[PDB]
Amino acid sequence: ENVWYSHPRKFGKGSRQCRISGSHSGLIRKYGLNIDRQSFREKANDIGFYKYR
Amino acid sequence: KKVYTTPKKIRHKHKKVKLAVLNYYKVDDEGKVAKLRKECPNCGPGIFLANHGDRFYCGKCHSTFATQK
Amino acid sequence: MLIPKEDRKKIYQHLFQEGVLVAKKDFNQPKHEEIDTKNLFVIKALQSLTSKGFVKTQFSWQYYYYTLTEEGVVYLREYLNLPEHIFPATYLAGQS
Amino acid sequence: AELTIEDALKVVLRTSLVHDGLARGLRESAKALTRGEGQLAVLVESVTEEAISKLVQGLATENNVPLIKVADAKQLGEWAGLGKIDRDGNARKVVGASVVVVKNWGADTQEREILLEHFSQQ
Amino acid sequence: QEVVIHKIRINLTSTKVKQLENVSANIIKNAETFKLVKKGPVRLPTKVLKISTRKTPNGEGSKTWDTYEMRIHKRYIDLEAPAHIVKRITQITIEPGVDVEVIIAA
Ligand SMILES: [Mg+2]
Ligand SMILES: [Zn+2]
Repeated sequence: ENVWYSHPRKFGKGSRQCRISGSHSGLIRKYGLNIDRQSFREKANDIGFYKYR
Repeated sequence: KKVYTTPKKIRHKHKKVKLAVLNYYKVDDEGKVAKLRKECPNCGPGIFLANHGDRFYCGKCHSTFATQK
Repeated sequence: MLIPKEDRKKIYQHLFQEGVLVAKKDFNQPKHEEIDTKNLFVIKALQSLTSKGFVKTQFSWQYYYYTLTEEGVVYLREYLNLPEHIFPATYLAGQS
Repeated sequence: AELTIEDALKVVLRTSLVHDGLARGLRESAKALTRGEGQLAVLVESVTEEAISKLVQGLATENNVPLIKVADAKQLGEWAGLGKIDRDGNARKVVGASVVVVKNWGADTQEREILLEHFSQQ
Repeated sequence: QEVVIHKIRINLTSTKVKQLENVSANIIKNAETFKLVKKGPVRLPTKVLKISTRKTPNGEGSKTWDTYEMRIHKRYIDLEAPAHIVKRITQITIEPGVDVEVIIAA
């Protein structure tokens, strides 16, 4: 309801959130995942990413 | 953690100073009406103006007048 | 909680057509998808519901999920009106 | 006693509250009575300084008169619905219903139209 | 009466290989029954997607890494064939997982 409740957060760390946790630390944006690498590391096998070499 | 600062002065949301039958409009006869101040030009009648020292503003359109009355 | 009551009625109405609601975990958002209110106000409304009976809540992947229970359907009918044989997602519309 | 004691006006206010078509309050009644919305008007008897009673008299007589006596305001508010839950039955915390104006109507025919005809035509 | 050849390209892109190769074999066998002029199952380079990541959450202990990668198998089956025979070969030969897709415009 108040007017000034928002800095321009178009870009950088503060804008780019993750899909899962809502974190600004170790964020995979590669191939547009938008996932903090630790949740990715949990679900990687689910999302098609397998350890081969 | 480190200790908090404590200047002193705190500011709370105003309670507004509510009032009812408040206190515009009149009737002399009984049947007909005699409106005080004026109604809004922009929106329909029923909404009234705010009378100050040569400055007006409405409520339904937050604060949008300029001309005197 | 301090909601202009017109915006709240729209959210209830929009809830009852769907029988379902997919809200983000995104406060400070100017307007919600589909409904013409802030996302935060929809989440406050669906927070207010969950407490007094109703409304089965999840919080996975920054998306809240709210389905209306049997008593949830009864109270949304009480708020709006619509008496009986109505939309939600308890039963199908025709053949789908 | 099968005949209604002005209980075909309260039934309009219930259906109006149910279908979302009530203009309760002092100003909403005036906005309802100006343009094509407010069809039936409801003004309080027990009014201090005679101000709010005299206003709706004028709003009624401005174009189309839709007014009636009303039973002391508090009874209409209890009859329509002013209180969430209120235990199993009754036990609603008393509220003065203020000035009210009916929008939409919704329900058709019945005793409500009979009371409107007798008060209008004279 | 028509016999209007639009020249249609089929897109097969997927992770799994043994499904994809079986799907690709099924379409050419349908082309052999319907007897059409077609270029065979062309095989484009496999875009391997490499997400490099430290194994840890905390960033403490030894500095280990996991190349979480994704295989992709991009294939083509170009048809010199009409619109109606393509509508048939889209309806049948559908397996789960493999992304069947049609370009249709030469
Ligand atoms: Mg401090
Ligand atoms: Zn204005």
